Amino acid sequence: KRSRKESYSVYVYKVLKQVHPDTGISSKAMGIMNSFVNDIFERIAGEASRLAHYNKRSTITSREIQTAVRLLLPGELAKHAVSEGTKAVTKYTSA
Amino acid sequence: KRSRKESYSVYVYKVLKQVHPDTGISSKAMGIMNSFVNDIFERIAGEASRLAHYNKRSTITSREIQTAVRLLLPGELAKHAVSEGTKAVTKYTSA
Amino acid sequence: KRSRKESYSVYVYKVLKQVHPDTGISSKAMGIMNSFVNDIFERIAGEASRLAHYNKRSTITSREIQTAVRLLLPGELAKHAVSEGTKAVTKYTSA
Amino acid sequence: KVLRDNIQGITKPAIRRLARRGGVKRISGLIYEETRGVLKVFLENVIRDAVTYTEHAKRKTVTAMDVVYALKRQGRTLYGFGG
Amino acid sequence: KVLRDNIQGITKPAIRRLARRGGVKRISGLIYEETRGVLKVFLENVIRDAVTYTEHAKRKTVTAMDVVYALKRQGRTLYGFGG
Amino acid sequence: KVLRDNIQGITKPAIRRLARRGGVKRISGLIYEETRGVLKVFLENVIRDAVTYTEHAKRKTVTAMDVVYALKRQGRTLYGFGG
Amino acid sequence: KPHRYRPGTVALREIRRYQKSTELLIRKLPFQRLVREIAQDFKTDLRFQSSAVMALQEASEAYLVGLFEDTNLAAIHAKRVTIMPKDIQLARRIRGE
Amino acid sequence: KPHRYRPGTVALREIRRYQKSTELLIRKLPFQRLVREIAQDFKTDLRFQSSAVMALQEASEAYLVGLFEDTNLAAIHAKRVTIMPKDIQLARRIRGE
Amino acid sequence: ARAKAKTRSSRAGLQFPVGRVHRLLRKGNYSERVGAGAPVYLAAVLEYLTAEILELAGNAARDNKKTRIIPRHLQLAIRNDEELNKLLGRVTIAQGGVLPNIQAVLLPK
Amino acid sequence: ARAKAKTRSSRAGLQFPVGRVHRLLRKGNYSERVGAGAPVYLAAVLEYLTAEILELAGNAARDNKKTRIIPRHLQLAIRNDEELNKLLGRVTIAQGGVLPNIQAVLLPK
DNA sequence: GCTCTAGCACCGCTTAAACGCACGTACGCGCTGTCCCCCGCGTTTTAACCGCCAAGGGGATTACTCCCTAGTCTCCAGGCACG
DNA sequence: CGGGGGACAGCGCGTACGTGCGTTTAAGCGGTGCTAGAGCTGTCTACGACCAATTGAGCGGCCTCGGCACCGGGATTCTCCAG
Repeated sequence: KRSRKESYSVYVYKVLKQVHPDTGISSKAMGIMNSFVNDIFERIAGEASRLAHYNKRSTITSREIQTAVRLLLPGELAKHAVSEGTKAVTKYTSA
Repeated sequence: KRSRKESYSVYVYKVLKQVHPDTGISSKAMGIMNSFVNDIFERIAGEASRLAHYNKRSTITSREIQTAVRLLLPGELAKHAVSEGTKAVTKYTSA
Repeated sequence: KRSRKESYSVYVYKVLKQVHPDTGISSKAMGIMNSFVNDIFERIAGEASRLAHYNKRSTITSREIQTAVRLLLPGELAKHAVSEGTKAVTKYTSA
Repeated sequence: KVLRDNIQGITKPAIRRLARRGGVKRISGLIYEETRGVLKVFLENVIRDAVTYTEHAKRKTVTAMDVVYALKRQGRTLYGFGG
Repeated sequence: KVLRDNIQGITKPAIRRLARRGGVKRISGLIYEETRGVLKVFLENVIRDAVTYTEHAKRKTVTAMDVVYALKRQGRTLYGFGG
Repeated sequence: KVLRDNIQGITKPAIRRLARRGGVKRISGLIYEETRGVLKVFLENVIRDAVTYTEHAKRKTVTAMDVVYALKRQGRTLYGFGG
Repeated sequence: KPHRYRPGTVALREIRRYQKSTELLIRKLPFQRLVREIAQDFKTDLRFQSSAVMALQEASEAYLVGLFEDTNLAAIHAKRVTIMPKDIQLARRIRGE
Repeated sequence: KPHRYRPGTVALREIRRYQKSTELLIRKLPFQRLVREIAQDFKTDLRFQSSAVMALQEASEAYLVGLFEDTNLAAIHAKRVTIMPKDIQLARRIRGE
Repeated sequence: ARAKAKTRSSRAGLQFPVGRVHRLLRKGNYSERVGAGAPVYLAAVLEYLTAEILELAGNAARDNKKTRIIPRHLQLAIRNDEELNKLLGRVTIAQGGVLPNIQAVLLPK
Repeated sequence: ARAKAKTRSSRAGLQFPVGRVHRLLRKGNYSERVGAGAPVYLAAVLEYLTAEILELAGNAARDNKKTRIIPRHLQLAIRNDEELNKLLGRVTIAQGGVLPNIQAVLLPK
């Protein structure tokens, strides 16, 4: 065997099985999705680091990413993202 | 001495504050939402009972209401509801 | 009782007197130099951090920031900066 | 295999007999296409209900039982085939 | 307290002087409206970002430091105000 | 071993196919050598960076991972080979 | 007849004078009040130091003027000396907004 | 008389075909020869992964179609349809290099 | 000695009560057995319905610049949507009035 | 006597890992300390974006009567959407091509 | 929780900015001619693509062992506050 | 090779800001009081980070069949032509 090259494989297939049970996935489209998740995670993490340095904060919690989503993602997607992220953090607090 | 009359108070208040934190409530509107949720509940419940009679199943599962919501609820509203319930029941079986 | 603000004040003034002993300096130009030093320092630091990320290096080395100088600093100033940095580390390790 | 037009199989003279049942004595040409259209709309609703029954029945052949069930749900209850 | 329409406070000759720094010889009368519009768009973006910075910091007064942070984010880095 | 002229290896009808992908209907005759030049200049802009990562990695073989990194440094991030 | 120049000569003097000029091109008070207008458009009771107003000022002439070099490069591309709005939104589209 | 399509009709058919198409528009081996040549200009005897050649290919053609989209906007700006070197120079100068 | 109490709504991540709807389906007397996914499915459906209509009502309240929702806002919210119109064609709204609906011939000129 | 290993993503009710996202935040070197809301929030926004773009991808594939998703469908899906385009203006999709965006005067009359 | 300081609020002169009208000149552009230049298609060549086979450079991995680097205690000295 | 489409300049034609100059007014310039909150200081507690263990989902590899790649024939559409 070889070393594991970590990816977002099973996650993209299960979210597709949630949203469209019948359609299939190509390897090229899956690579596109991997690079998309890499890009968006990199953008949000970098801007979270920027707000950490900017407010002289060593701490990055959901509030700074809510700040960053309000920064980067425009408008409709921003408030949508804040909505399901708030639901997610509330179910996290309720475990 | 008073007997308590049950309603849908705190649930409609919480879901409004989850969708609009800065929008208030009047009590007559609150009665309208009480009557709405009661009306749609009895519609789905009666249709489910008729399906259970109709396929001679002695039970109402998630699949009966899945059938019933393409019966009564239209289209995109129904498919969004099916998706919401599907993710809800997967979270329920995961918990 | 006020708080100390960290700046590049006498350092830029010293190198100014080294390159032009007879000239003066304004505070607005000093803000320009301070923001310039901060911005170029941040650009080099960001590209060095990304380079350390790409080649799985958990430390920042002079070789990879030299790489970063080839990246961000263009053309002939790049090789001048290479000469300056190699000369500087030469008389630094000889010190 | 697939079929692309059997809406016109409910023909113009057939729509004429159907409106002759309703008592309609003069029918312009513009009515017929909209009648097949609303025929498609109603039967589309009914067969949506029916296939939703049928898929819920875990079967592959439609019976008249779920047909009269869907006509009950839509509000045009049919006599003759219940039970 | 509240204002409605101060956007013409950036006057037309101010826009003319701006375009003279931008080296525009002839400025049409149609131009000033979309210059005000794009200036509204750009400031709407920048002040949205800056308000988000300040509301993150739990303050009620916008600093120029947060302004130059917003100019770092959007890609118009500005020198000379303590960035 | 050494190669001197492969900028002409990117043929003129291949540039025509690219411009049809760019939606160009009519292409001047002087365009093609300029497109060769600007693609050429873009290849120095990309490949000096890519070689710079490669020589940082103490390697000799160009990898697509460093190609992705070089393209995202210039803000032309390429999906489809990262990770 | 009184003294009067041909069209463009005073425009050239204006261009030369304000490329030479370093001082501010726009008025201070309506700019600050417009900043306040956008501020209470988003969150009420928001305050600004004069330095922040200067910073948004500097950003405004930087952004607008940069759009004008892009715009008159578009205008000289179109063989014209008079600019039109389509130059501005086409320039904004090429910039990648 | 053999049938002949009008000038531009086959051009529009090529446009529709190639917008519908997703495949590569460059012969891959002369592209690989060119990228090895220009790599040899900066560092001698470098080696290329075939996937790396494909990545340089797709990034290059994406850059080219972005530039050509910009020059189409420049050409329709100039009341013309034949794209010119001045359009390409304009697009590059607007994009900031 | 006992597990800590967790509501089924928190297990499903819903804030309509799963247990209340389960009770009201038991005592609504619709079947002698009810599958466990049925009431949480129905509560999620009503959650989507109420969330949709409270988006609409809050947006309408902002459009008439009033802070609190009123049945007039609700009646605008339902009647300005097509599928909610089919869902509630035969529904009377108290103090909601009627949607602003003027026919084209009623206008002058 | 340890508790059963139950997943933080299901604690979020989500599928993108709290674990992997938290690990790449810690080892991506963005801050000294990272709050617990950070990876769940960011996994949530990635799952929202992923669900939205695969919705548009599935609709694009069924529009082209095809079953398996292809980067042509992905690229089509991205530049039908204005806010996705504003999000991903400077990003190029592998093998995606260009969506048909044909300017009007160069079309024949 | 405190405090203190510059922004907010309010006040009073001063013509520069604005603005608006009017004369004037240049500005864009359509028609149409005119010239010209590249696309469409046919034909011919040729290496691209395929597909098939040998070989070895180095990418990547594992191990080793040593270079190095943050941290901390502490000390002192030059940059910042202040004038 | 052939050809039609494109580009663009001259002439003209209507046009629209540029600019000169008087007016207004409100920005610009100098002045005063207060407090919002900006910012600094003390408490502490919420909170997050790290480590042994352990497991359980996630990934490397393989195989299958059927959606899709490859193949073939008539229609419809686009376009062009001729009526």
